[PDB]
Amino acid sequence: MVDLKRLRQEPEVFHRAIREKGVALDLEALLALDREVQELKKRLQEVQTERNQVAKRVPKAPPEEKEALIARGKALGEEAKRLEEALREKEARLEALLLQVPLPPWPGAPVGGEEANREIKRVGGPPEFSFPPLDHVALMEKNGWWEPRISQVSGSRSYALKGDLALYELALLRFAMDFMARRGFLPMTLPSYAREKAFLGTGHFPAYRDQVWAIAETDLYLTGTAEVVLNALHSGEILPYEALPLRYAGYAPAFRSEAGSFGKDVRGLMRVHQFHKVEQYVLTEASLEASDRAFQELLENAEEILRLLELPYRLVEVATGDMGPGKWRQVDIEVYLPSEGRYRETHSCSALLDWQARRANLRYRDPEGRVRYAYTLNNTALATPRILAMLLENHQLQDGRVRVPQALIPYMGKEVLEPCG
Amino acid sequence: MVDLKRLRQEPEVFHRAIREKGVALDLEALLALDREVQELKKRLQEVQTERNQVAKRVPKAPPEEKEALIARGKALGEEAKRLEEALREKEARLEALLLQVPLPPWPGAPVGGEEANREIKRVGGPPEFSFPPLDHVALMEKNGWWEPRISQVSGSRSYALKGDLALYELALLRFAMDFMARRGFLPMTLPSYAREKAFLGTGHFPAYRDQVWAIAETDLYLTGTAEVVLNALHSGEILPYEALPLRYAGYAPAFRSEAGSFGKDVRGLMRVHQFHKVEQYVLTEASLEASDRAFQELLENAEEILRLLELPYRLVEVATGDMGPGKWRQVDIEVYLPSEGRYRETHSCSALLDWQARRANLRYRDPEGRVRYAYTLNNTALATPRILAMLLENHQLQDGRVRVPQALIPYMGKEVLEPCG
Ligand SMILES: Nc1ncnc2c1ncn2[C@@H]1O[C@H](COS(=O)(=O)NC(=O)[C@@H](N)CO)[C@@H](O)[C@H]1O
Ligand SMILES: Nc1ncnc2c1ncn2[C@@H]1O[C@H](COS(=O)(=O)NC(=O)[C@@H](N)CO)[C@@H](O)[C@H]1O
Repeated sequence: MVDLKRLRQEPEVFHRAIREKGVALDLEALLALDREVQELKKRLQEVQTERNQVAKRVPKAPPEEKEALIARGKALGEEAKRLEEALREKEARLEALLLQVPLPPWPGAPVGGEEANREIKRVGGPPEFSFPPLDHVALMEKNGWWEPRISQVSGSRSYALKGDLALYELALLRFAMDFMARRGFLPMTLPSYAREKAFLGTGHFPAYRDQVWAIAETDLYLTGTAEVVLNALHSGEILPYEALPLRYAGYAPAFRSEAGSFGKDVRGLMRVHQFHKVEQYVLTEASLEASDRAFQELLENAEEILRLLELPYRLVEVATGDMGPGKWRQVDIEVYLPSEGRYRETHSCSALLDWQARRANLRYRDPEGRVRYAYTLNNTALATPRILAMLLENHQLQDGRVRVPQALIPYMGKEVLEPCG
Repeated sequence: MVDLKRLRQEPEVFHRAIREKGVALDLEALLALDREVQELKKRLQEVQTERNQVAKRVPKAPPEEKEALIARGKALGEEAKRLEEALREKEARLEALLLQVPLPPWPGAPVGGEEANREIKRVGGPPEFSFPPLDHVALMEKNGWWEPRISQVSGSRSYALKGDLALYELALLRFAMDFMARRGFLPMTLPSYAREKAFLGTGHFPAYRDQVWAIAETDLYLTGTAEVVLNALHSGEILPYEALPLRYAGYAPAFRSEAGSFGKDVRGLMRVHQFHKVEQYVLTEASLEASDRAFQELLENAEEILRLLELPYRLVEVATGDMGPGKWRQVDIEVYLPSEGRYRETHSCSALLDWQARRANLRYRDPEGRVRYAYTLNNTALATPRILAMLLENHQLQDGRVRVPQALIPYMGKEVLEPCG
């Protein structure tokens, strides 16, 4: 959500956002429809005043003249029903269109689709294997670490892990959550469903509605990221200045319908329907200097998890057509997957300024007693099972066993993942 | 699913069992529909036999006799068509009826509903406090360990834990997976959605269908327990005798509609729509002595976990009208909750002999090379957040802080949970 007053005063800035982000919206028709609504509310306020005027006259009206006044009263009341009616269906179409207006991207964002994305930094490299390396699925097959029968129970894009890799999945999630807690974020374990309002608040609805699974015969929806719950905890509340920045590390199960991903990562642990994710969410004051200081620590937090995980990664500056309607800036962290000879993303770091605060109604009292929309940001801390694909392949040993990074040894009790047999 | 040969060789026991378990089944009509389907099958075989000969003989039949056989074959033709439509309708009504036939309760189960459940024994004493104990919602409110705002995001029967209590939830789930993997059970991390076929296999469908949330626009349902996935894994395989008993400890988010008396003791951590559960599942050979050894193992395991968690508990033998249509036996383990002055359910141990093996089609090759339906059992290992309600009330200290049991201090990193603020 955008300030309708800057939309009215500077629609060109918003037309470049629509153009460069590829949003299918006609701003001129939005602004025309907005004028029409404001016209109908003037003429409806006028008929509402006129109606009350005639009504006031009726207590003082003698019979030959109060007969006239009810004739006038009923016609005024009838034009008021048409204006109320036409207004209600035009304001509703305006609401819908405003929910599609994108935030302008930052001035250094690459312009174009995914192909304009630009590697910013690379830390670490592909391992040099003395032996022929297996991919994560053959390493799972070989050591008995996943259960392919899950596919007949739950359908495709499903996984079930076994033995030491079942335990490593849980060890990694507790590790992420403990790392976030010693970095000052408040740990929260959360549900994975929410009402519509929370989806609207983050911007997952309307644009990404097809990516969300509804729970049938309820008004609940399964969340694709704990960002949907963490951002709605404070709707309609005015936070005190001194509470800022709010920094939440929330864990929840995540469900994605993966509509449109035809034949895309149908293979192992990369693109499943349900996974676990620890999320980093920051709500801060409305200054770019506080958004940028929070974006930088969100990124360093995820670079640090990856360095402790001993994984090779690169950061990528995300282009305007690929960051999504509400983003000011987005940087993805990608880890090297050997079996694909390429980097695959594990983390997306976004700064959304006040586009979600205006939708979800997040506000605070600033140092001068003024009330403002806060700025929000979020980044992945660690999502399983997809990092297990990069950890297996980069840490495989010649015998097909896998070593666990030094930081995860306290969490596993062992230095090597063992075949389940 | 019961054995139809035993159903009609022993109707008196299934009639007793339909009465003692409060099942709404007219056994007399089921048994009649069964005689009908079986007589239609024999008859359509006798007309198919005779139909075949009439058809073969009419090319060789002399005039007067060619006409008698044509007429008889025509008569057998119409009859066969009528026997086929009746068999198809009758068989479908009979499969829907067989799915509701209950297993006989074991002879020592109290007869009656919930009221007749008997305490077998209680281990451990109720805590003695040097102060007036707070209840677990007060301890959470005082220490800042949960987030009440989650009700606006997600609705009622939601919980969001914060700070040390969020981390204690993850620690309890990891400790129960490690305890189970140390007791010889295979660790698995599982999905929470499955196809219809898996719910019919456990018995959750048709009888408990209202207790299950469905994912709209899909053929999938959220599982109320990992038992639905773990029981459906080996459908259609014939397990080698030597793989037995299969011991699986599976972890998955569990989702429950709870559309069974909303308003039943709900506020706090006791009945929520989404929780986490580690499950003990055993598939063993079709011997009562194998079921009974597995049942005692499953119970000793949850007892040992509650001993490690330093919690007072009692065992309850469940009555025939409270155990559900598929159980042979059911023993609840209940932990003392000081603020209610009573024990509340934490673990539910079931033996279902082959009632689930026949619906899910679970078979093994017995040591004489005969293929048999196996027997299945299951018991909770640890479910959260309900165990946190008893742990906070029982382990509270004078200042409103909660200590950590000696066995969980390694999982927690500290001997006492601290306020978040
Ligand atoms: N279907 C999927 N299967 C497995 N992991 C996935 C899937 N979709 C997303 N993820 C993981 O979750 C991470 C974040 O997802 S995201 O859409 O890109 N970003 C968000 O949801 C933001 N809240 C940042 O966390 C991805 O980097 C990836 O690691
Ligand atoms: N809605 C709920 N909220 C919280 N915990 C629940 C809920 N429903 C069930 N439980 C927990 O899960 C445990 C087992 O649930 S059960 O229906 O009795 N039995 C099963 O599911 C069996 N599969 C054994 O686990 C309960 O003992 C309780 O600890």
